[PDB]
Amino acid sequence: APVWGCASTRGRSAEMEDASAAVPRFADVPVRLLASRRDLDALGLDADALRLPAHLFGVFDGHGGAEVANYCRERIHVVLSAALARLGKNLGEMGEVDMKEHWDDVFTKCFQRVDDEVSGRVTRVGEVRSEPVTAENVGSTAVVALVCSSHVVVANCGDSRIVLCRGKEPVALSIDHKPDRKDERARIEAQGGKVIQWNGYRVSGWLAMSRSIGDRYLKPFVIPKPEVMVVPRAKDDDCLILASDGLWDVVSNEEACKVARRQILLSTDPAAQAAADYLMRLALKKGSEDNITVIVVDLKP
Amino acid sequence: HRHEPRDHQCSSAVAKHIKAPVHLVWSLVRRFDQPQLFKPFVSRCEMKGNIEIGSVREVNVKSGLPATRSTERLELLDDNEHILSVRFVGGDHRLKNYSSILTVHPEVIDGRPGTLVIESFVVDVPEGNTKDETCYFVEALLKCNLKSLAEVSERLV
Ligand SMILES: CC1=CC(=O)CC(C)(C)[C@@]1(O)/C=C/C(C)=C\C(=O)O
Ligand SMILES: [Mg+2]
Ligand SMILES: [Mg+2]
Repeated sequence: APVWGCASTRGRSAEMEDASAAVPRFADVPVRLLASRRDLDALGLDADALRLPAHLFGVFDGHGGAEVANYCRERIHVVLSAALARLGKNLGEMGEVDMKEHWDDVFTKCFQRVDDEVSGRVTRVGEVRSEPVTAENVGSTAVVALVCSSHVVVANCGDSRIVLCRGKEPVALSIDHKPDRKDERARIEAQGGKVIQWNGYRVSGWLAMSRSIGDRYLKPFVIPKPEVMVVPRAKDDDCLILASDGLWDVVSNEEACKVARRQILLSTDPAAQAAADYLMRLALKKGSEDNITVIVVDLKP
Repeated sequence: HRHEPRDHQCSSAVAKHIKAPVHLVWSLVRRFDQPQLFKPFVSRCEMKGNIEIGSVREVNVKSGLPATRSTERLELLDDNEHILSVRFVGGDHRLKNYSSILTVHPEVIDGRPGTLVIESFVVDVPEGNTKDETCYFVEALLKCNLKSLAEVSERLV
């Protein structure tokens, strides 16, 4: 059973477009994505047959509406769970493998699949639906953390962030997809797009982020391609903080981690819930009028 | 569309072919008190009284955009030539003195009655931006507006 807390509020904004997911035992990670077949065959264990439980935590900051963010909360963990199960069977007939390349691959196709369902370009489920989920101008960020006993796999899409506390220090596990970022800027202008300083740097002067699920009008400048990072766990790991920009716009990584260690030291766990509720109510004291969503996952035994 | 911008302004235009009769496309555009009928960015619109020249509407736009509200005045509405002109008088956006002209014209598209929509604009260039940045920004929004108008008009056929 995972140890986590989740806090979310509309705040001073007019309505609520944030969404969050916390699914324990959502899938079994194929151990061929964390250790080579040679590594476990030396001990007589079959990497194709081993089972490792995993939990999924996700924060989805929607814009133009809440329907894409709500769709990500219900579908991302289902699509990823089915992808991991099918990938675990396909690595039975395939020899050696590039584990981090397959991690990038399974998350990219999972995010692209939910994006294709949102845009109505593929069919979705007893009833089938084929028309788009919502209008052309609705989208959502997606920061996702796959948590198992040994590893933490991170997939980020947008300006939401996940931060890990290790050694009584924050380590950012995701880089915000701001359109003025020098790789994101170069990528957008390479295809004829513009990054315009218009109340902040924005794609086409419109969207304050360069990657998101949905937003099919702003394609191919805004893409649902996630950035994946595999992080092995350690004893020094204190807690995980997944949050939308409602927190990171007024609270830094160091301020969030220090507050998210002293509430913990002192169904969801009351300790992690107290850190999430305190981090959420710290963002409301620091001059933030956006939706606030904070997920605190405790990593100590 | 006789727009001619001063030196501190910019101007451009976008067009869109709609596979729908003119009277159907016009019945949506001409409703000044309910732009959310075809505009995807409008969440709420309030307009008091009868629709006439000088009528003012207050628009609230959805999140994700550089602005949240806009105040717009109806400057021209010709129900015979299918002309609509709107000027922005307030809001929290960066499109000062924005003025737009929208016209609808009949045409035949794929052997059926169709519609050509043209929308041009004049607007001040905000400080820190260029004429092509401003034109690119407004053109992106207008093409999104016209594409939504086309899909709504073509669902009513
Ligand atoms: C979508 C939005 C974004 C802004 O930054 C300005 C404003 C709020 C005016 C606007 O509603 C602009 C609308 C435009 C350009 C045209 C229209 O709708 O005919
Ligand atoms: Mg939001
Ligand atoms: Mg936000």
